[PDB]
Amino acid sequence: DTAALLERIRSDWARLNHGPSAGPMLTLLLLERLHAALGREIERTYAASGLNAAGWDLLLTLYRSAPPEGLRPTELSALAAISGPSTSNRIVRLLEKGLIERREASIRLTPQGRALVTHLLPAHLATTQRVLAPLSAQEQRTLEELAGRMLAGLEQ
Amino acid sequence: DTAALLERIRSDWARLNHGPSAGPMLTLLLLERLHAALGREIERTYAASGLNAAGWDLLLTLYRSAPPEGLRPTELSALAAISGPSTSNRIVRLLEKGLIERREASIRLTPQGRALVTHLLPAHLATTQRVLAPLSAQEQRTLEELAGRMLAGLEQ
Ligand SMILES: [Cl-]
Ligand SMILES: [Cl-]
Repeated sequence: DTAALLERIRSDWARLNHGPSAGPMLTLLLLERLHAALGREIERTYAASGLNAAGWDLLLTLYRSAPPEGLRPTELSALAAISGPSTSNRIVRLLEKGLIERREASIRLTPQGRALVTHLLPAHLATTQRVLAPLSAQEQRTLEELAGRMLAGLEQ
Repeated sequence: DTAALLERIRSDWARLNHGPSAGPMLTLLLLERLHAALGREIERTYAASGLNAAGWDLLLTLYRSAPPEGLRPTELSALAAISGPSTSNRIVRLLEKGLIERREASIRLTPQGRALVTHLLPAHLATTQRVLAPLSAQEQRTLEELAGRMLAGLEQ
């Protein structure tokens, strides 16, 4: 794929405007494609291990944010990046791989669940870094501020 | 949800750093949550009509970018915002609702498929605008530039 047809989409929206900007529609298109792009790149570090995005997200969330006893399914969702129909069965699934366990509830990593994340984490941190490499200091800070500001507007 | 635990996640990553920035990980988290937020807001204009995101995207793509005969399944994906397992059966599904049709192939809207988009479009353009309202000129332009630049880095 390329960004060679961005002007084609822009002019396509102009035709629709008989009687004045396509910025919003193009920005959301780009954000949508960015998400998919980021998705393919991030999964590379955990695909080989048989995990999908939703599974990975839960495990890493436990790894960085779960206290020794674990996180209540509520606070667990509040601390995870992904939330939605994608995580409709992530818990049950992970329990079945013995990567997490219960404590009634309360979820937390099992010795292997943690072993896996420890081994993958270096590769995740790398991809995470690489993926944002094209930008740079302050560019990444501003992106952070805007996404936060936009996201803040919708979280009301 | 709120952005009240962003510092908690940041400090959580710091603990992991025994021996130096969490920006990348927090920026991608924010981008991930932004996508879900945007997803819930955009669907409001088409949910009542029984369409999901993948169905809507195809229809709108045809509406703005399909010439009179239609788009070849290839160029159709190149002009659509969404691409992935979500659109694994969007075509077959839409044919079944009689919103699109064939031309052997080649896809295009049917009289109603177009009627629907015409009726929804005003509401979509509104949400699309609203959702980016919190920012402003140049803020939306810069967001566009960065997402494009990042996205450009991954589309290689
Ligand atoms: Cl679009
Ligand atoms: Cl994370």
